Parts: sequence; structure tokens; C-alpha cells
Amino acid sequence: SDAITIRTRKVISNPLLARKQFVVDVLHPNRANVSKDELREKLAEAYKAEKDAVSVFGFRTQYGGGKSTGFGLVYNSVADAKKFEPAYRLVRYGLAEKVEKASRQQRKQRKNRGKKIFGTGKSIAKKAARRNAD
Amino acid sequence: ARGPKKHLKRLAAPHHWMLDKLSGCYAPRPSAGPHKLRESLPLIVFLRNRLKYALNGREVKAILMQRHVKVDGKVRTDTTFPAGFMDVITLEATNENFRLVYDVKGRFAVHRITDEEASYKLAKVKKVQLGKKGIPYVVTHDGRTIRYPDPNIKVNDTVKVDLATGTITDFIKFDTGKLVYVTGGRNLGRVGTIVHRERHEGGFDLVHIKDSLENTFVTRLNNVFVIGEPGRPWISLPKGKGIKLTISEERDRRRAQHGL
Amino acid sequence: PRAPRTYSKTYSTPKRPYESARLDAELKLAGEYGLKNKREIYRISFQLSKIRRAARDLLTRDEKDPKRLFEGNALIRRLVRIGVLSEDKKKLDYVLALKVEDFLERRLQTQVYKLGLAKSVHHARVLISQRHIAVGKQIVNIPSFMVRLESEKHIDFARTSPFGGARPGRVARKRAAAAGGE
RNA sequence: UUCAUAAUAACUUUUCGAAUCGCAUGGCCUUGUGCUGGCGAUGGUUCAUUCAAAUUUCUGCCCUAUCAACUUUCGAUGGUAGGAUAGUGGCCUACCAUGGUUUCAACGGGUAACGGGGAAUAAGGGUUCGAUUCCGGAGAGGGAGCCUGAGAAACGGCUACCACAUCCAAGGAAGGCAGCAGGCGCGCAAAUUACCCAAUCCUAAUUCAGGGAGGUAGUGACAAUAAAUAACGAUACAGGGCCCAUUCGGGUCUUGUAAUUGGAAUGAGUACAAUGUAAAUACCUUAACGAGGAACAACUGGAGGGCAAGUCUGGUGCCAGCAGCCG
RNA sequence: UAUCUGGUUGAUCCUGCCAGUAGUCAUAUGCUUGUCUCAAAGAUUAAGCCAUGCAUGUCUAAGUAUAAGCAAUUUAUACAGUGAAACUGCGAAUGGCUCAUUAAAUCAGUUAUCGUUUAUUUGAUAGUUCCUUUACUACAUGGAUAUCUGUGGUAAUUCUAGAG
Ligand SMILES: [Mg+2]
Ligand SMILES: [Mg+2]
Ligand SMILES: [Mg+2]
Ligand SMILES: [Mg+2]
Ligand SMILES: [Mg+2]
Ligand SMILES: [Mg+2]
Ligand SMILES: [Mg+2]
Ligand SMILES: [Mg+2]
Ligand SMILES: [Mg+2]
Ligand SMILES: [Mg+2]
Ligand SMILES: [Mg+2]
Ligand SMILES: [Mg+2]
Ligand SMILES: [Mg+2]
Ligand SMILES: [Mg+2]
Ligand SMILES: [Mg+2]
Ligand SMILES: [Mg+2]
Ligand SMILES: [Mg+2]
Ligand SMILES: [Mg+2]
Ligand SMILES: [Mg+2]
Ligand SMILES: [Mg+2]
Ligand SMILES: [Mg+2]
Ligand SMILES: [Mg+2]
Ligand SMILES: [Mg+2]
Ligand SMILES: [Mg+2]
Ligand SMILES: [Mg+2]
Ligand SMILES: [Mg+2]
Ligand SMILES: [Mg+2]
Ligand SMILES: [Mg+2]
Ligand SMILES: [Mg+2]
Ligand SMILES: [Mg+2]
Ligand SMILES: [Mg+2]
Ligand SMILES: [Mg+2]
Ligand SMILES: [Mg+2]
Repeated sequence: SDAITIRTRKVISNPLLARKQFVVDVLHPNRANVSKDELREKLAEAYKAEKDAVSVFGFRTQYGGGKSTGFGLVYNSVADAKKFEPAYRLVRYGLAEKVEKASRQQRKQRKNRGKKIFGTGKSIAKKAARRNAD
Repeated sequence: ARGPKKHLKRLAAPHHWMLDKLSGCYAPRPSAGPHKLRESLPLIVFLRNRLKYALNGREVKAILMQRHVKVDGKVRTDTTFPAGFMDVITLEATNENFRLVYDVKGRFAVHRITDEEASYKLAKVKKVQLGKKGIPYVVTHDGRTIRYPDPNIKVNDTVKVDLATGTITDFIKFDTGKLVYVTGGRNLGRVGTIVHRERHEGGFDLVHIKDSLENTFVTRLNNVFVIGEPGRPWISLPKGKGIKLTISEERDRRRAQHGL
Repeated sequence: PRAPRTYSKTYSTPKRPYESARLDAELKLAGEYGLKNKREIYRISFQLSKIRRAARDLLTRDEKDPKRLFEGNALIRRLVRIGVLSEDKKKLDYVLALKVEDFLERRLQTQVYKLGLAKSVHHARVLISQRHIAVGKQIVNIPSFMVRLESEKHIDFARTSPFGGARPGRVARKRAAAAGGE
């Protein structure tokens, strides 16, 4: 009596982005939310596409449980999904990796420190070294 | 302010872009272009909001960059391009063609219009002058400068730009008893026939307009755009043809045409 | 700098706060319908005052005037859709004749009480507050859910609730577990 | 219109009129590096258009006469010519005229005055407020001066004076929070040195970079919305409609009061998860726990009148104190 | 959202104000405070003073590459890949904050520019640069200059002089 059933309302094709947009209306009694990955797979064999060219987000299990609503897109190919989707969705789905970024404060500090020096820091390092030498 | 202003706060955007007063502090300021920003329509608004083909700014940028939008036969890869009145937006994907004409509520409605007529465009003559070396030229409302026009084309008149070569194909002479469109004020989107054009020596011409429903109003001449001859419009008028049904008549339309 | 969204007051305390007859009437209406505070009666009176202000303003306007027709019948249809104004008196002059008790009667509280699935008004209040009644497979934990005429036929206990058919709940499940263990 | 434009004569320490980049590199055979040749990117004179910017017409401003005349040698009003201006203009100069405003309040003084869209208040007329989410204006400690540019009299641009300051090896150097944080001070009076470009957009050579603009969270009883703190039985102490009224009285019919007594339901909290989000909180959903004095305990004021509710008990006795007023 | 009440008197009818009453996107403050949504917030006095950290830099296939930076592998005898630095170009005059000055001043509505400047965006836009043309680089004219290589100075500052 689980029977998670899925529906795609307001579906619009879109070769502008080589996608198909829709709102995901998932009816699921006696159950919590649908754990996006599982619903991505459900849409994957629903629309005859791989589990990689399918994305869902913006979900909201309505008040009182049961129904839930989100937004979903199905891309014509996995490559188009790779080259059109935001980075954070490509990180959620495991098809990309979180970029090794220093924190914003450190980046700004380093930017100002680079501001202090005109041109490359090659000459100034040796100049300062031989300066404190004497 | 010392110099030009380059930010458009959301509340200050025109109520015809008719965006969401929440979900954003700013609104797309149209870059300089063929139309006044108050009268124009940025491409980002037309795609993200009017068409919903995109979702947000990045999607509109990606759409415009790959050269699928064609404004009047040209690519226009900038996000805030001011696609104004009577411009033609072509998407080779979905092979769809739109012409921007106000719906009678007074808004840039989505008007899917055929490919065959999408070849040309209409324009209002705003100036007729003599440029260098005695060369006559005509300035339309788009800012298009058509050189060597027909010798009896006058101001306030209308012309049919072929939009491929960008030259003059045919034109309509402004005078009484002529199908006409309105492009400003309370009478946005209204379509009618010119009954009289009172001169008013000293400025600010006025014209009286009577529509098919036999309703009558009056509008400024700067506000007026001849669109053809009665019964024979030169373009495909949008749904409703701008009759401006009364609020009670709109309610009766909602009640009568109703199927669920 | 973001465009504000407009909060607005929804009640108005009376100017004479200490009227014996009015206080007794307010307590009567609070006890009859299980109202938590007397701010509820103030809120219904404020809604009724707005309705009456609109009705009187439209009445002042001439008969057969587009404003009168349009907004008068709009208010009429809204009130009959709520159910407070009976279909017999859709005239906009019986709108001025509505009483606060009329809007009190259409609360989801009193409607659950009338249907009989709750045997007491306070029982209706608690049953609503315990996420049991669902107006069309959608629970409403709010007593002041103004039940409209088109949807009153769809009040019943929700499926997720034990009354609509589900697991009983904390106390019953614990007692059953204790009985099974011992 | 001396306009658009055209024409003649001339003038210029003579502006522009592509010595610039990417891709594809086709066709002609004059079969050679030969001849041509597409799509763009940057430029580029002029004229338009757009973003604008400057000025500009009429009308509209709070209090004050214990401010009645104000302005002109130093421009005050006008004329002419010139200079300067991007351009009109006493905008400045030279020479003339002696003019301009005013009891319909000019001029002066005050404003704990930025103007407005608006806010509170509400029978109608109005009164007060509007520093602040939008539009304008002004300012970057107070003042002046200026380079670059299309646009600045810029101040997260410079020069100097004044005020206030900083490092100092005493020779010098460097300052601008009424930006986001935060600190001192002030005062009755107002927040975390947090996360991030996800969303709105903006800038740039331009998708990609950047953005304390902005969004997200932190504090937040400024205000605003909905709303938990119990609900239902079965018992003992009771009350009203009673079959009549032999005293009765069954309680025949119901409604409360009792530390009696039972079974339910549920969150406020915790918490597997998943959703949410840039990532996280939080909300919506939901496992597993989570109510008996359901201690998971609701306060703030008042009980002479105005004004709902005590002439109950004890204490103090015109003290202590209460009292917006009468007391 | 058209309402009044207590107080001058032995008692009355008034004029009158004090007080009561209800607000307040008006704050401050006191006592309490469980939930969801939403949200103002160093304006009033001091436009008073500021430590510290950030708040504007920017590169596309397409301005400049000889980083003696990375890739050296399938594309590589000038160059092609990626790309620091610097020159060039553009923005830095937008945005954000505050209300100190300002009473026909700003501002609002409504006009005007036949009284002017306008990067940018968009649409068009030019044979003559020959000057006596029977002797010219147009199959491409010249010199510097940063970046860089090395020498320093000052206690230090986004201080930079000399050489190639
Ligand atoms: Mg600004
Ligand atoms: Mg001329
Ligand atoms: Mg002059
Ligand atoms: Mg003011
Ligand atoms: Mg002031
Ligand atoms: Mg203001
Ligand atoms: Mg002030
Ligand atoms: Mg402002
Ligand atoms: Mg300034
Ligand atoms: Mg200061
Ligand atoms: Mg510039
Ligand atoms: Mg300055
Ligand atoms: Mg600063
Ligand atoms: Mg600034
Ligand atoms: Mg500087
Ligand atoms: Mg600060
Ligand atoms: Mg901010
Ligand atoms: Mg405070
Ligand atoms: Mg808190
Ligand atoms: Mg409690
Ligand atoms: Mg008490
Ligand atoms: Mg007391
Ligand atoms: Mg007492
Ligand atoms: Mg009393
Ligand atoms: Mg009155
Ligand atoms: Mg007396
Ligand atoms: Mg007395
Ligand atoms: Mg008073
Ligand atoms: Mg909860
Ligand atoms: Mg202050
Ligand atoms: Mg630069
Ligand atoms: Mg490269
Ligand atoms: Mg004054």
C-alpha cells in the first residue's frame, strides 16, 4: 500500500535548452517525501531517458502529507544536462565534484595582497631577502 | 546623480512588464536601443516571464548566447535588449515567430504569428528630413533610418519594412477612416478607425477613434499608429482585436465561455 | 531595499471597553462557539464592518450604475459562496442586515459540530486542532476555516488520522505494546 | 525660423576618409602564390534613435509684523556689444538707463524642515506626521581648487587651508564608515568583524571573472496573521422541565459540583531520514521517543465612583502608603 | 470606524477646563513569553570620532605572449594549447548610506529646447588622402615603451631611479 505515483503537469518541450520542463505532482500516501534520487529514477524510466539527464528540485510536501509538488526537467542527452545545468545540481547528482574553493574572506585577503605588489612577486622576494641580509 | 543611471529597481519598472513585486530587489533595465525603456520590453522579461522557456538569468543568457533569438532578422545576443512594439522575435528552435502587439489590457502579449508574414514588419514614420548631399531620409519609431523613401511619405504615416533588405515596400497614408492602433495611455491596445483629427494649432494633436463595437474615444497623435484600412488590417491582430470589453462584459465572458 | 509586503490589522477593539451588556453578549458568543479569546468576536465584527461599509457605499450610488452592479453582485456572490447570506436574500440590502453570529456560524468549528462527527463545540475545536478534520482530503488545523457552501459536503476525518482509519496513536499503541509484552 | 539642405568665394599651426584581429579558407583557371572571394570582431566621420544631462514656462510651500519697506557704489532691474559657456541668460566685463519686489505679506527671523508618492486618525469637513523599502535633490569632517572622460567640481580620485588624527629610526610617510560588519562616545532610544554569488540584477574585453548591490542565516515581543495550555466518558454532591403533588417519591427528563476514577487524541519538545538550501539552519512531511497534579503549572492590571468585579479575613492606624481626576 | 462619563454646589441648570476612554507602519521602558508565517531595526541626542577586515575590477575563437609558468600530445619551424604579469580598452560618475545645508530653494503636476552636449546601443553613412599624376613601401613605415632580465636606495607607503 505504498504505491508512490508520479505525474508531470504543465509539461513544455524546449529545444531552446534541449529540455522538457514540467511540474512534478507526486501522490504518496502513508509515506514521507520521495527522496529526490528515487523520483529522478522514476522519471528516468518514465520518459525513456538515463538517470543523469533528469533533474528535480523545488519540492514541497504540502500541508498534511500525501501529495508533494516540485519542478523537473528532462534533457535530451546527458551531455546537454552537463553543459546546461548549474554546478550545484551537478554536485547534488554526483555527476560533478565540489570545486576546491578557499573561503570568501581568504580570497579577498589574497586579492588585496596581490594588489599591494605591482607586477610579479619574483623580484621583490629576493630583494627583501638580501635587504634584511644587511 | 552625476552621469547615466544603470540600475532599475523592481517597483520602478513599468507596470506592463508586470513582474513580481517580491522575489527580487531590482528589475532588468533595458540597454540603449531602438525603443524607449518605458515603452520597450527586455528580452529576459519576454523569455523568462512571458514565455517561461527559461527559468532565471543564467538560462536566458545561455539562450541568447547560442544565437536562437532573432529580433527583426538579427541575433541580438544581449540580455536586456529592448525588443519594442511591432518587433519580430524568431526562434528557429520550435520554428516559432512572435510579433509584439499590446493586448487590450495594455500589455506585451505573446502573439504567435505565422512565418510567411514574419518576413516583414510595420513601422510608424516619426520624421522625414533631408540629410547630407540633399539625400531625403525617413526616421521610423524604431530609430531605423530608411534612405531614399517615397517622395510623398509624410510624418505620422506608416510603412511596411521588408525586414530582410531593410527598405521600403509599401506605405499607408494617415487620414480619416483608417484602421489604427494605440500605443500609450489608458487606451493601450485599442484598435479602431480615425473619425476626426482635430488640429490644435500650437501643438499636441488629437484624434478621435471609433472601434468596431461602435465605442468612441480620443487619443494623442504621438500615441497613434495607423495599422491598415478598416476590415483589412496589414498585420494579424491579437486575440480580441482590442475591443476593450467592459469589466461586466469580461465577467460575462468568463461566465459564458467556461468549460472544466 | 526590497518592496515591502503589507501587513494589516484584522480587528478593532471597541471604544467603550467596559460595557456590561456588551461584555455579557461577548461571553455568550464565546461560550456558544468555544472561542478562545474575545479577539475572535472583534475580528468577526471587523470583517462585518468592512462588509457593511462596502454595502453602504454601494447603496449610496445610484441604482443601475456599473460600479453598483459589478461590485454589488461580486460581494453578493462572495457572501452566498461563503454561505452566510441565504440564497433567498441576494439583494445587497439584506447584506446590511447580517449579524456577527452569522459569520460565527460558518466557522469550521461549528460546521464540524453540526455534522455531528464532533459531539461538543469544544470537542470540535480540539478535533480540528489535533489535525483530524480534512476539508477535501486536506486537513485544516484551524478553527476559523470559513467553510463555503460548495465544499461543506467534504468534511470528514482524514485518512492519516485514527478516526479516518490508520494507526491509533501514542497512548493506544503504547498500551497495545504493553499488553503484548505482558 | 537665418530650419533641413544646396551653391559661390575663400580659411585652417588641416579632423576623418581601416597599415587592425578571428573563423572558413570557396570559385576562376589567365596553374601562380596568380586573380578574386563568405561569415564575423573591433574600430571610424556625420546624421538620426536610445540611455540621458543641463537648463526652462504656469501653479502650488510650515510659523512669525515683538520683521514694513527691501535691492543697487561690490549687478540690484533693463538696453547694447563683447568675453565665457555645450548652449540661452548680468553668467562676467565695458558704456548707458534707474530700475525690480511689496499689505494679494515682499525683505528679514525661526523651523528639534530635505520635497513628494504616502502614514495615523475617520460620519462629512479635517488634524498631525512623512529621517526610512519608490521618485527627485544634496553630502561624504568644514571648506575651496582641479586632472582624466561622454559624463565628477568625484572624495573607497588628487591639491591646499582649517579641525581632528595616525607610524616614525624625528629625516619623513600616510588619513577620511553619513558603504557592510564592529568599536568609543552620546543618549530613554536601535543587530553578528557570520555564509555565498544559489535568486534579482549590474559591471567588464564580456556565459565563465567580480559585486558587504543583493540574497541566506545570527540577534530581534517595532509592528502584523493564524492560533496550544486540554477533550470525552463511567461514578459520588447537587440543580432545573417534572407523573402527580398520599410527606414521600422513584430522577421518571435533563444541567452542573466533587484531591474521586477509565480509556482515548495531540502537539511543545527531542530525532532515524528525506524534502528544503549554493551549503546549512528553520518551515512542510515523517520513523522511534515525547501528558496525569496532563509540575509540559499564563501572565499583566484592577475589585469606592468614572469602569466589570468584595462594604470577606488579617495587618497599619490621617503613619506607611494608594490615588490619571473625585477622593 | 456620526455615542460619551467622574470633578466647582446644601442642592440645580450652565460656561468651562482637568481627568477618564480608543487608537497610533510613534518610539522608549517594565513585567511575562510555548508554536507557524512575516518583518522593522544607531533616524531623533552627535552630518560626533573610528582601530580592524572586506565594500570594483575586468579576456572572448577574435588588441599585444619569448613568464627562462604550466602542456608536450597527435594536429604545432613565427604563432597557435592553457595561461600569471604588464601594456591596451572599458567601468570605476552605477550601486549603497545619511538628511547636515536648503522656505519659490528642492520637489510635484504640466510645458519648452526653432537654446544645447550626449561614451555606449540601434539604423544608415565617405571613391577625391594624387595636387601637375612621365620616377612611390602599399606584398605593409618609424622610434620608444612597459612586462621581464639584473643593480640599488628608504625604517617604512599600491615609494621606484639607473642599465639592457
Ligand atoms: Mg546613486
Ligand atoms: Mg543653417
Ligand atoms: Mg549677449
Ligand atoms: Mg517634510
Ligand atoms: Mg535639518
Ligand atoms: Mg521623506
Ligand atoms: Mg534630522
Ligand atoms: Mg533616495
Ligand atoms: Mg557628490
Ligand atoms: Mg563622520
Ligand atoms: Mg570613459
Ligand atoms: Mg568634494
Ligand atoms: Mg568611505
Ligand atoms: Mg561613491
Ligand atoms: Mg587617488
Ligand atoms: Mg557601520
Ligand atoms: Mg545592505
Ligand atoms: Mg529599540
Ligand atoms: Mg530569538
Ligand atoms: Mg504553560
Ligand atoms: Mg493577580
Ligand atoms: Mg492595588
Ligand atoms: Mg486589596
Ligand atoms: Mg461596577
Ligand atoms: Mg465630530
Ligand atoms: Mg462657583
Ligand atoms: Mg460636594
Ligand atoms: Mg485627556
Ligand atoms: Mg512543529
Ligand atoms: Mg544619527
Ligand atoms: Mg585597466
Ligand atoms: Mg587563449
Ligand atoms: Mg527663510
